[PDB]
Amino acid sequence: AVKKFKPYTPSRRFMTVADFSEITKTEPEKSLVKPLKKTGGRNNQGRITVRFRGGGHKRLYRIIDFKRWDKVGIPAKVAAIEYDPNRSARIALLHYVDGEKRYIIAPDGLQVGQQVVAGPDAPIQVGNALPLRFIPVGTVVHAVELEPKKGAKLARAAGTSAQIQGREGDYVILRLPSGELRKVHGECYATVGAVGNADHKNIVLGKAGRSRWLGRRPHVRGAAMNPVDHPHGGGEGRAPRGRPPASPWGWQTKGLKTRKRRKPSSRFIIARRKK
Amino acid sequence: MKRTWQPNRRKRAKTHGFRARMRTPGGRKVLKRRRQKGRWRLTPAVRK
RNA sequence: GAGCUAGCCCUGGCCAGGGUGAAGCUGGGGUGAGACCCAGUGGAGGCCCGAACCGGUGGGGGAUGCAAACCCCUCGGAUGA
RNA sequence: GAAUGCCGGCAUGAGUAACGAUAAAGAGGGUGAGAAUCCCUCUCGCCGUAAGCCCAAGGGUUCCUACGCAAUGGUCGUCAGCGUAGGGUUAGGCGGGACCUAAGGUGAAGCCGAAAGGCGUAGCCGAAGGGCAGCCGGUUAAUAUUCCGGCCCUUCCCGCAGGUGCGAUGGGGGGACGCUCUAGGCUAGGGGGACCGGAGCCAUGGACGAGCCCGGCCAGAAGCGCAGGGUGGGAGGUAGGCAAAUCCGCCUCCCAACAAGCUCUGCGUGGUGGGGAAGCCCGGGUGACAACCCCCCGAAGCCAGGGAGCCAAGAAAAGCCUCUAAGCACAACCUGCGGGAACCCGUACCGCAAACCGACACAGGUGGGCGGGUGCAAGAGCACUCAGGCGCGCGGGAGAACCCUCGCCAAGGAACUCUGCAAGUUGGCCCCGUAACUUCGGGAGAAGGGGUGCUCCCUGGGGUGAUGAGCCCCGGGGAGCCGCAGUGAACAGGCUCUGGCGACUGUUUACCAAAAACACAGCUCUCUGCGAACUCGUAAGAGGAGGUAUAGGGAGCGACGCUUGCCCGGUGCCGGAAGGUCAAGGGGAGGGGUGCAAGCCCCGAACCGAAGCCCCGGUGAACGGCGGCCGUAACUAUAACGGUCCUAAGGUAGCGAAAUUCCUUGUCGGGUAAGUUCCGACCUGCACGAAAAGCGUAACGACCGGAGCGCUGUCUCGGCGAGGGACCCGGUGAAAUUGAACUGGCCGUGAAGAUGCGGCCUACCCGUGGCAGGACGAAAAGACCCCGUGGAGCUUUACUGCAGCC
RNA sequence: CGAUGUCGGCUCGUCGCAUCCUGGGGCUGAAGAAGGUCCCAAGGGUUGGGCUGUUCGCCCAUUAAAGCGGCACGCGAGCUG
RNA sequence: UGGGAGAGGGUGGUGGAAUUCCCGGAGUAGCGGUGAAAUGCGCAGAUACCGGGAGGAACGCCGAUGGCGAAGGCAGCCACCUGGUCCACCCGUGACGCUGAGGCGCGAAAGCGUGGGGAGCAAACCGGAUUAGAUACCCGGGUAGUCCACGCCCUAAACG
RNA sequence: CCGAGGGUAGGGCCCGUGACUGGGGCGAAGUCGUAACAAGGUAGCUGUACCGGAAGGUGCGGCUGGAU
Ligand SMILES: CC[C@H]1OC(=O)[C@H](C)[C@@H](O[C@H]2C[C@@](C)(OC)[C@@H](O)[C@H](C)O2)[C@H](C)[C@@H](O[C@@H]2O[C@H](C)C[C@H](N(C)C)[C@H]2O)[C@](C)(O)C[C@@H](C)CN(C)[C@H](C)[C@@H](O)[C@]1(C)O
Ligand SMILES: [Mg+2]
Ligand SMILES: [Mg+2]
Ligand SMILES: [Mg+2]
Ligand SMILES: [Mg+2]
Ligand SMILES: [Mg+2]
Ligand SMILES: [Mg+2]
Ligand SMILES: [Mg+2]
Ligand SMILES: [Mg+2]
Ligand SMILES: [Mg+2]
Ligand SMILES: [Mg+2]
Ligand SMILES: [Mg+2]
Ligand SMILES: [Mg+2]
Ligand SMILES: [Mg+2]
Ligand SMILES: [Mg+2]
Ligand SMILES: [Mg+2]
Ligand SMILES: [Mg+2]
Ligand SMILES: [Mg+2]
Ligand SMILES: [Mg+2]
Ligand SMILES: [Mg+2]
Ligand SMILES: [Mg+2]
Ligand SMILES: [Mg+2]
Ligand SMILES: [Mg+2]
Ligand SMILES: [Mg+2]
Ligand SMILES: [Mg+2]
Ligand SMILES: [Mg+2]
Ligand SMILES: [Mg+2]
Ligand SMILES: [Mg+2]
Ligand SMILES: [Mg+2]
Ligand SMILES: [Mg+2]
Ligand SMILES: [Mg+2]
Ligand SMILES: [Mg+2]
Ligand SMILES: [Mg+2]
Ligand SMILES: [Mg+2]
Ligand SMILES: [Mg+2]
Ligand SMILES: [Mg+2]
Ligand SMILES: [Mg+2]
Ligand SMILES: [Mg+2]
Ligand SMILES: [Mg+2]
Ligand SMILES: [Mg+2]
Ligand SMILES: [Mg+2]
Ligand SMILES: [Mg+2]
Ligand SMILES: [Mg+2]
Ligand SMILES: [Mg+2]
Ligand SMILES: [Mg+2]
Ligand SMILES: [Mg+2]
Ligand SMILES: [Mg+2]
Ligand SMILES: [Mg+2]
Ligand SMILES: [Mg+2]
Ligand SMILES: [Mg+2]
Ligand SMILES: [Mg+2]
Ligand SMILES: [Mg+2]
Ligand SMILES: [Mg+2]
Ligand SMILES: [Mg+2]
Ligand SMILES: [Mg+2]
Ligand SMILES: [Mg+2]
Ligand SMILES: [Mg+2]
Ligand SMILES: [Mg+2]
Ligand SMILES: [Mg+2]
Ligand SMILES: [Mg+2]
Ligand SMILES: [Mg+2]
Ligand SMILES: [Mg+2]
Ligand SMILES: [Mg+2]
Ligand SMILES: [Mg+2]
Ligand SMILES: [Mg+2]
Ligand SMILES: [Mg+2]
Ligand SMILES: [Mg+2]
Ligand SMILES: [Mg+2]
Ligand SMILES: [Mg+2]
Ligand SMILES: [Mg+2]
Ligand SMILES: [Mg+2]
Ligand SMILES: [Mg+2]
Ligand SMILES: [Mg+2]
Ligand SMILES: [Mg+2]
Ligand SMILES: [Mg+2]
Ligand SMILES: [Mg+2]
Ligand SMILES: [Mg+2]
Ligand SMILES: [Mg+2]
Ligand SMILES: [Mg+2]
Ligand SMILES: [Mg+2]
Ligand SMILES: [Mg+2]
Ligand SMILES: [Mg+2]
Ligand SMILES: [Mg+2]
Ligand SMILES: [Mg+2]
Ligand SMILES: [Mg+2]
Ligand SMILES: [Mg+2]
Ligand SMILES: [Mg+2]
Ligand SMILES: [Mg+2]
Ligand SMILES: [Mg+2]
Ligand SMILES: [Mg+2]
Ligand SMILES: [Mg+2]
Ligand SMILES: [Mg+2]
Ligand SMILES: [Mg+2]
Ligand SMILES: [Mg+2]
Ligand SMILES: [Mg+2]
Ligand SMILES: [Mg+2]
Ligand SMILES: [Mg+2]
Ligand SMILES: [Mg+2]
Ligand SMILES: [Mg+2]
Ligand SMILES: [Mg+2]
Ligand SMILES: [Mg+2]
Ligand SMILES: [Mg+2]
Ligand SMILES: [Mg+2]
Ligand SMILES: [Mg+2]
Ligand SMILES: [Mg+2]
Ligand SMILES: [Mg+2]
Ligand SMILES: [Mg+2]
Ligand SMILES: [Mg+2]
Ligand SMILES: [Mg+2]
Ligand SMILES: [Mg+2]
Ligand SMILES: [Mg+2]
Ligand SMILES: [Mg+2]
Ligand SMILES: [Mg+2]
Ligand SMILES: [Mg+2]
Ligand SMILES: [Mg+2]
Ligand SMILES: [Mg+2]
Ligand SMILES: [Mg+2]
Ligand SMILES: [Mg+2]
Ligand SMILES: [Mg+2]
Ligand SMILES: [Mg+2]
Ligand SMILES: [Mg+2]
Ligand SMILES: [Mg+2]
Ligand SMILES: [Mg+2]
Ligand SMILES: [Mg+2]
Ligand SMILES: [Mg+2]
Ligand SMILES: [Mg+2]
Ligand SMILES: [Mg+2]
Ligand SMILES: [Mg+2]
Ligand SMILES: [Mg+2]
Ligand SMILES: [Mg+2]
Ligand SMILES: [Mg+2]
Ligand SMILES: [Mg+2]
Ligand SMILES: [Mg+2]
Ligand SMILES: [Mg+2]
Ligand SMILES: [Mg+2]
Ligand SMILES: [Mg+2]
Ligand SMILES: [Mg+2]
Ligand SMILES: [Mg+2]
Ligand SMILES: [Mg+2]
Ligand SMILES: [Mg+2]
Ligand SMILES: [Mg+2]
Ligand SMILES: [Mg+2]
Ligand SMILES: [Mg+2]
Ligand SMILES: [Mg+2]
Ligand SMILES: [Mg+2]
Ligand SMILES: [Mg+2]
Ligand SMILES: [Mg+2]
Ligand SMILES: [Mg+2]
Ligand SMILES: [Mg+2]
Ligand SMILES: [Mg+2]
Ligand SMILES: [Mg+2]
Ligand SMILES: [Mg+2]
Ligand SMILES: [Mg+2]
Ligand SMILES: [Mg+2]
Ligand SMILES: [Mg+2]
Ligand SMILES: [Mg+2]
Ligand SMILES: [Mg+2]
Ligand SMILES: [Mg+2]
Ligand SMILES: [Mg+2]
Ligand SMILES: [Mg+2]
Ligand SMILES: [Mg+2]
Ligand SMILES: [Mg+2]
Ligand SMILES: [Mg+2]
Ligand SMILES: [Mg+2]
Ligand SMILES: [Mg+2]
Ligand SMILES: [Mg+2]
Ligand SMILES: [Mg+2]
Ligand SMILES: [Mg+2]
Ligand SMILES: [Mg+2]
Ligand SMILES: [Mg+2]
Ligand SMILES: [Mg+2]
Ligand SMILES: [Mg+2]
Ligand SMILES: [Mg+2]
Ligand SMILES: [Mg+2]
Ligand SMILES: [Mg+2]
Ligand SMILES: [Mg+2]
Ligand SMILES: [Mg+2]
Ligand SMILES: [Mg+2]
Ligand SMILES: [Mg+2]
Ligand SMILES: [Mg+2]
Ligand SMILES: [Mg+2]
Ligand SMILES: [Mg+2]
Ligand SMILES: [Mg+2]
Ligand SMILES: [Mg+2]
Ligand SMILES: [Mg+2]
Ligand SMILES: [Mg+2]
Ligand SMILES: [Mg+2]
Ligand SMILES: [Mg+2]
Ligand SMILES: [Mg+2]
Ligand SMILES: [Mg+2]
Ligand SMILES: [Mg+2]
Ligand SMILES: [Mg+2]
Ligand SMILES: [Mg+2]
Ligand SMILES: [Mg+2]
Ligand SMILES: [Mg+2]
Ligand SMILES: [Mg+2]
Ligand SMILES: [Mg+2]
Ligand SMILES: [Mg+2]
Ligand SMILES: [Mg+2]
Ligand SMILES: [Mg+2]
Ligand SMILES: [Mg+2]
Ligand SMILES: [Mg+2]
Ligand SMILES: [Mg+2]
Ligand SMILES: [Mg+2]
Ligand SMILES: [Mg+2]
Ligand SMILES: [Mg+2]
Ligand SMILES: [Mg+2]
Ligand SMILES: [Mg+2]
Ligand SMILES: [Mg+2]
Ligand SMILES: [Mg+2]
Ligand SMILES: [Mg+2]
Ligand SMILES: [Mg+2]
Ligand SMILES: [Mg+2]
Ligand SMILES: [Mg+2]
Ligand SMILES: [Mg+2]
Ligand SMILES: [Mg+2]
Ligand SMILES: [Mg+2]
Ligand SMILES: [Mg+2]
Ligand SMILES: [Mg+2]
Ligand SMILES: [Mg+2]
Ligand SMILES: [Mg+2]
Ligand SMILES: [Mg+2]
Ligand SMILES: [Mg+2]
Ligand SMILES: [Mg+2]
Ligand SMILES: [Mg+2]
Ligand SMILES: [Mg+2]
Ligand SMILES: [Mg+2]
Ligand SMILES: [Mg+2]
Ligand SMILES: [Mg+2]
Ligand SMILES: [Mg+2]
Ligand SMILES: [Mg+2]
Ligand SMILES: [Mg+2]
Ligand SMILES: [Mg+2]
Ligand SMILES: [Mg+2]
Ligand SMILES: [Mg+2]
Ligand SMILES: [Mg+2]
Ligand SMILES: [Mg+2]
Ligand SMILES: [Mg+2]
Ligand SMILES: [Mg+2]
Ligand SMILES: [Mg+2]
Ligand SMILES: [Mg+2]
Ligand SMILES: [Mg+2]
Ligand SMILES: [Mg+2]
Ligand SMILES: [Mg+2]
Ligand SMILES: [Mg+2]
Ligand SMILES: [Mg+2]
Ligand SMILES: [Mg+2]
Ligand SMILES: [Mg+2]
Ligand SMILES: [Mg+2]
Ligand SMILES: [Mg+2]
């Protein structure tokens, strides 16, 4: 559920907030946060390399466990579900019977109080992580690794998930969130379930100030610039594009495919994304 | 109205100072040239 | 050469007083249970009026200037991008 | 002798403009060669959320005293931020360093680059952030938390006593955090006192008084008191916190738990040390053996790391505490006490300014703290005023035109004008009241009106007391009084109706444009499977992102409502293992040079041979495009209908003389006495039209139109008055410009607009205040325009390259 | 072209006369009154509004009349813009 | 109290046939479609056949002139939660009843909003035919929609 | 004091009227086609939705008031 506002200001008419209902703890585990060094979009030369970034709210980075095969067999209790400003998913604090504490991204349906575990022998229940070859075909999973022991790479955003669709040799066939059909090694880990906070995509930002809180500086159209700035610059009064629509750098931006053609991973991608 | 010279000793020393010149091919050529011209000061004096 | 200016990064600081009165909560009403309604409480907001502060709308002055952009009157924002 | 030449000197304009805020001066006394200008006294005015006080930048002796006045000072000068000289800045506790990390910078290891160099985990550096021990008073011409005085405190070293498994750059805890709102209790600061202390005063009609005037505190170890912050205790298990661990984490059990306990801070008190007014008298003396008390108001400050709520989810590292490892356990550490030790740099003065940034003693710019009182609803607003500081470094007259800033105006009331430009009007608070429309918030301070002072009387609730008096905050009712007028001064919306554009708050051409432009939430297309795409870089490395398709990049459109048609022939993009074309390379029929020869060397056909292009499809919120002619209906007119040429296809819905309409002031209607504008219609749309979006839309706008009401010197149409200039006298004294000048009018002439030529007319010599018609007046080697085989920015299916990609 | 500032308005005029009015005339298809047309005449006079940047023009209400031209399409070291 | 029948409703699961698409094989000169045709698809290897996979929707036979519901309407199968109704006993209450303006709830399909999903079908649309013409009927394509969740809409030859 | 009413301001209801515009009825002597009544030459009707010179068409679902 997403929360609306009465229109007692022009911007509150449309503004919506997350309901934050799943959140049981309002402070991060101190041993698990580090400062997040804001960049402004500038690289190590001082140069803007990603436009329109900067000036968002201060954040601490919560250390997330994207491995979990780190601790095979050691169960843990779901102690809390917390807010994480560095991602759309919520995070879940785990208390291992080890006494070690860790964050994972909170799956849909996770319950504070329940227990989860990782390993080849783990039950097929929401919150547990297994190598891909031990999860039944048809199971929806998230936090999927792409290569063994390299870290969960796929299906990490709010409400996303991948589905297992078959097996073939050492690999298992996944349907990624994008709809792509891809081979992933069977030894890659995944966590059964879908990522939570699925209402994330129904948030209406509401005003320009809200993008600013998120670190998004105003984006300015090429058409509003001059020929020294952008292919769409200049013209007297308003102008149509007057050429194939292009980026600030001249490459075409309405259909031009851009994945590198001789890329080794193409052997493992069965079907390009649909839609 | 606010003008262009707003003196600041740390800024002066860190920007035009002797050590800043020495760290850099172009800066050592400034010192070499000013020495060759016989300048009395090779670098702005800043109080510290 | 970024001690002016533009953007960003780190760390500090500032914004008189007044006005409006969102959610929620409590009580009452209502119903099979509800929705909802009323009152109180509450104190939200690129909300309102207005100083500091930030501006520079219209007019007047100035025009070998007090000033290589100033002055008076008026005017915009003033918890926020 | 000329180059708007160059350097210098000196003229002209000219005793002219000006002398830098209109906060303001007058007199007496003194000094001196000289005094509007220096010192002193009295009077007057100005600032007082500052124009007063303190701190940080920056400045660098400008500070204090003596002696000076050539120059500097917009005049003067005896004076000075000026000249000469002498003096002046005192710290274990204030700030910085011998502590910590932030961005960033640097950088063992490592990586990269023709060279120079670029990067880079650790580490190091880096502060106005973290951490750390001093308060009050006195003293100097000039320093003071630094000297002195009183009362306090920190670290290091050594020793003594007691206690303990001591020991770290390693483990852990803590340090450690947002925004808005906010409780309790305090303090700062303030108001009052018929009480306490005090030199005195009785004026001019009254008052010897519960009179007037003045003051009535500051710091303070331990202890104690009030108020707060922080913190659960024990045992057992233990596989996690890259070794170890008794610590921390996890599990269980017992007790304690909104109590307490322990601990820490604030405030009060506190041995003790200080301070101490008006007035009088020559900074000091006196007041004075000063008194030093009660009531009230009360922070944004303190307790603090308090509490709640919210989403955008809010540094690090050390000090500190705890754990153990080597080790070492006669040590080491902890606690108490004692003695000793305790370095370097800054410290003057200015500091919203005459000492900083602006060439100037420049109406400009400059971060933090304190910033009293009364009244006005509040307040840091406004008026006055305290402490404190000033009167702005040319003056004296005069009383013209004109200019500036200001005040008022008969009758009219927008008739002004591009426009009510400007200026009036309105104006705070309380009460009554308030429309279309609406996204149900709003529109709204709609509009419109009523009240507002003072006196007496009665009374209501809150705060503090105590539950009462007193004080204080918010009120209420009745009866009266005065004036032209009661937010009596200062600060404080004119309003309404209706269109265009943009939804909205925001942003912008620093210094001619603030807008309808940019942005914006939101909508759609598209790219991207993660060593992502994309961006910067030769690279390494970075950003993206410590993110992962509910994500990230690119593009257009721009809240929201209802919508977004047809054309894929061309261009783009996407798909297509066929076919055609296709480079290097492969192949080697055949041919050539040379040699006596084996041989060496060269040319070279078929055939094989990628991307790209051709070709086949798809694709519009991709670039874009979206017809013409003839005929036809009981009068006319028109044409639902038919025919025909062309096209890739012929503009759908909606809107339309429009931010678009040439003809054009189209025509009709509305408003007006009169309407090229405005509003409403019509549709022959020169030349609207659907995300360079179409048509609407409440609310919003220093946007741009049109109308009305109110009110006015905008105007009829001008008048008077004020001050600052202008004018006269004393002081100081520029500027552009200038071929030289002994520089009149007409009609002619002249390179075609003559003071300068001809004819004629007119005219004694020289100034001062004024006005601008001429000197084709000044300024700027015309921006327009052209020319130059001049330049530069920008575009593209111009040429030719390059990067990048294939 | 080493610069001769431009429309329109305002202000301030002055001139020409091919005269709009007022004065004097002849002819008339001049009864009168009112006109028409031409001649003489430049002394003075020649309104206020709505629209539009406008000049011009149209219109409202008046008038004896609501003249037309020149003066760098008079006049920006006079103003406006 | 004791029994019954039933596509009554709601939720979670789950099975098979078929269609379409994708991959592998095998194969070649057409397939498709109609009254007859053409557009279309097919030597860039279609149709027909075999194997594998994905995905959505609807449930063949049973099935009836049947059953249930107040109406709309409900059909594979399993479970859970839940409504109405019939019978037998004649045991309990003692007229507690009938109707019902307003009210409230439910209400096929289409349609709307926000998400998802999308095989087949198919308004709009494009093309081929038919025809005097053919903005149709028929044929080849084709987007909303049809499906799920939640919220609206409240209509009907909502009929016996 | 109250007070006829006058004045200022803002609302509500009704009537008349208005450039232009929407459809309706009647007229009939026209133009276009032929949607319905027969299986009306695509059974009809229907709610809704989208479309078309027009009657209408199509989709989805419903009714028989459908011939054979
Ligand atoms: C406001 C102060 C300024 O003074 C002005 O603005 C004047 C009103 C300006 O005038 C303004 C306003 C305006 C309307 O003047 C007519 C405009 O056209 C010009 C460009 O500038 C002048 C008349 C222009 O001089 C005009 O240059 C035109 C191109 C041609 C014209 N011709 C008539 C010869 C000539 O007078 C000029 C070129 O600006 C002057 C030039 C010599 C020097 N300027 C550079 C100076 C520094 C000015 O900035 C200034 C003194 O500070
Ligand atoms: Mg909302
Ligand atoms: Mg709300
Ligand atoms: Mg709500
Ligand atoms: Mg709004
Ligand atoms: Mg919420
Ligand atoms: Mg949540
Ligand atoms: Mg939730
Ligand atoms: Mg926090
Ligand atoms: Mg990080
Ligand atoms: Mg980072
Ligand atoms: Mg760096
Ligand atoms: Mg760098
Ligand atoms: Mg970018
Ligand atoms: Mg950026
Ligand atoms: Mg989160
Ligand atoms: Mg969310
Ligand atoms: Mg959104
Ligand atoms: Mg953010
Ligand atoms: Mg964006
Ligand atoms: Mg933009
Ligand atoms: Mg532009
Ligand atoms: Mg550039
Ligand atoms: Mg370019
Ligand atoms: Mg370009
Ligand atoms: Mg362009
Ligand atoms: Mg253009
Ligand atoms: Mg343009
Ligand atoms: Mg433009
Ligand atoms: Mg254009
Ligand atoms: Mg443009
Ligand atoms: Mg634009
Ligand atoms: Mg263009
Ligand atoms: Mg375009
Ligand atoms: Mg083009
Ligand atoms: Mg891979
Ligand atoms: Mg500065
Ligand atoms: Mg300096
Ligand atoms: Mg400095
Ligand atoms: Mg500094
Ligand atoms: Mg600096
Ligand atoms: Mg230096
Ligand atoms: Mg020098
Ligand atoms: Mg020397
Ligand atoms: Mg130097
Ligand atoms: Mg540099
Ligand atoms: Mg700077
Ligand atoms: Mg900070
Ligand atoms: Mg503020
Ligand atoms: Mg309230
Ligand atoms: Mg609450
Ligand atoms: Mg605001
Ligand atoms: Mg406001
Ligand atoms: Mg201004
Ligand atoms: Mg004004
Ligand atoms: Mg004025
Ligand atoms: Mg100027
Ligand atoms: Mg000013
Ligand atoms: Mg001013
Ligand atoms: Mg104002
Ligand atoms: Mg305001
Ligand atoms: Mg405010
Ligand atoms: Mg704001
Ligand atoms: Mg010569
Ligand atoms: Mg010269
Ligand atoms: Mg000269
Ligand atoms: Mg010269
Ligand atoms: Mg010279
Ligand atoms: Mg001379
Ligand atoms: Mg002169
Ligand atoms: Mg002069
Ligand atoms: Mg001057
Ligand atoms: Mg003044
Ligand atoms: Mg003197
Ligand atoms: Mg003198
Ligand atoms: Mg004096
Ligand atoms: Mg200096
Ligand atoms: Mg001193
Ligand atoms: Mg002197
Ligand atoms: Mg002198
Ligand atoms: Mg001097
Ligand atoms: Mg001076
Ligand atoms: Mg002397
Ligand atoms: Mg001086
Ligand atoms: Mg001395
Ligand atoms: Mg000391
Ligand atoms: Mg030392
Ligand atoms: Mg520090
Ligand atoms: Mg102290
Ligand atoms: Mg001293
Ligand atoms: Mg932290
Ligand atoms: Mg901090
Ligand atoms: Mg804030
Ligand atoms: Mg007080
Ligand atoms: Mg207390
Ligand atoms: Mg253990
Ligand atoms: Mg004393
Ligand atoms: Mg004494
Ligand atoms: Mg405050
Ligand atoms: Mg959020
Ligand atoms: Mg760090
Ligand atoms: Mg040992
Ligand atoms: Mg101990
Ligand atoms: Mg030392
Ligand atoms: Mg020193
Ligand atoms: Mg000092
Ligand atoms: Mg100032
Ligand atoms: Mg100086
Ligand atoms: Mg200057
Ligand atoms: Mg300068
Ligand atoms: Mg001065
Ligand atoms: Mg100054
Ligand atoms: Mg004070
Ligand atoms: Mg007031
Ligand atoms: Mg007030
Ligand atoms: Mg004010
Ligand atoms: Mg006072
Ligand atoms: Mg003065
Ligand atoms: Mg005079
Ligand atoms: Mg008057
Ligand atoms: Mg009027
Ligand atoms: Mg009037
Ligand atoms: Mg106007
Ligand atoms: Mg007022
Ligand atoms: Mg109204
Ligand atoms: Mg409303
Ligand atoms: Mg609102
Ligand atoms: Mg009012
Ligand atoms: Mg209004
Ligand atoms: Mg009185
Ligand atoms: Mg008065
Ligand atoms: Mg005043
Ligand atoms: Mg106001
Ligand atoms: Mg209105
Ligand atoms: Mg218009
Ligand atoms: Mg609009
Ligand atoms: Mg706007
Ligand atoms: Mg705009
Ligand atoms: Mg809008
Ligand atoms: Mg918008
Ligand atoms: Mg906006
Ligand atoms: Mg604002
Ligand atoms: Mg500008
Ligand atoms: Mg400019
Ligand atoms: Mg400029
Ligand atoms: Mg400039
Ligand atoms: Mg500029
Ligand atoms: Mg301006
Ligand atoms: Mg501007
Ligand atoms: Mg503005
Ligand atoms: Mg915009
Ligand atoms: Mg939109
Ligand atoms: Mg690059
Ligand atoms: Mg890297
Ligand atoms: Mg990265
Ligand atoms: Mg990163
Ligand atoms: Mg990402
Ligand atoms: Mg925009
Ligand atoms: Mg609407
Ligand atoms: Mg069309
Ligand atoms: Mg096309
Ligand atoms: Mg194409
Ligand atoms: Mg093209
Ligand atoms: Mg031979
Ligand atoms: Mg579309
Ligand atoms: Mg084309
Ligand atoms: Mg286009
Ligand atoms: Mg006819
Ligand atoms: Mg057209
Ligand atoms: Mg039209
Ligand atoms: Mg229009
Ligand atoms: Mg047009
Ligand atoms: Mg034209
Ligand atoms: Mg026109
Ligand atoms: Mg026109
Ligand atoms: Mg007209
Ligand atoms: Mg107009
Ligand atoms: Mg106009
Ligand atoms: Mg027409
Ligand atoms: Mg565009
Ligand atoms: Mg446009
Ligand atoms: Mg609007
Ligand atoms: Mg505006
Ligand atoms: Mg006047
Ligand atoms: Mg007067
Ligand atoms: Mg006067
Ligand atoms: Mg005067
Ligand atoms: Mg005067
Ligand atoms: Mg005289
Ligand atoms: Mg001469
Ligand atoms: Mg001439
Ligand atoms: Mg001449
Ligand atoms: Mg002549
Ligand atoms: Mg002459
Ligand atoms: Mg001569
Ligand atoms: Mg001669
Ligand atoms: Mg002569
Ligand atoms: Mg003469
Ligand atoms: Mg003379
Ligand atoms: Mg003249
Ligand atoms: Mg002149
Ligand atoms: Mg002359
Ligand atoms: Mg002249
Ligand atoms: Mg001239
Ligand atoms: Mg030149
Ligand atoms: Mg030239
Ligand atoms: Mg030129
Ligand atoms: Mg020039
Ligand atoms: Mg030319
Ligand atoms: Mg040429
Ligand atoms: Mg030539
Ligand atoms: Mg040339
Ligand atoms: Mg060029
Ligand atoms: Mg590329
Ligand atoms: Mg010229
Ligand atoms: Mg010249
Ligand atoms: Mg010139
Ligand atoms: Mg007659
Ligand atoms: Mg005659
Ligand atoms: Mg005359
Ligand atoms: Mg005359
Ligand atoms: Mg005209
Ligand atoms: Mg006309
Ligand atoms: Mg008459
Ligand atoms: Mg007459
Ligand atoms: Mg003329
Ligand atoms: Mg002419
Ligand atoms: Mg002309
Ligand atoms: Mg002129
Ligand atoms: Mg001018
Ligand atoms: Mg003019
Ligand atoms: Mg002239
Ligand atoms: Mg004008
Ligand atoms: Mg073949
Ligand atoms: Mg059957
Ligand atoms: Mg019985
Ligand atoms: Mg329904
Ligand atoms: Mg539907
Ligand atoms: Mg036809
Ligand atoms: Mg549709
Ligand atoms: Mg749709
Ligand atoms: Mg039936
Ligand atoms: Mg009356
Ligand atoms: Mg028929
Ligand atoms: Mg039929
Ligand atoms: Mg139609
Ligand atoms: Mg038609
Ligand atoms: Mg159809
Ligand atoms: Mg039915
Ligand atoms: Mg029948």
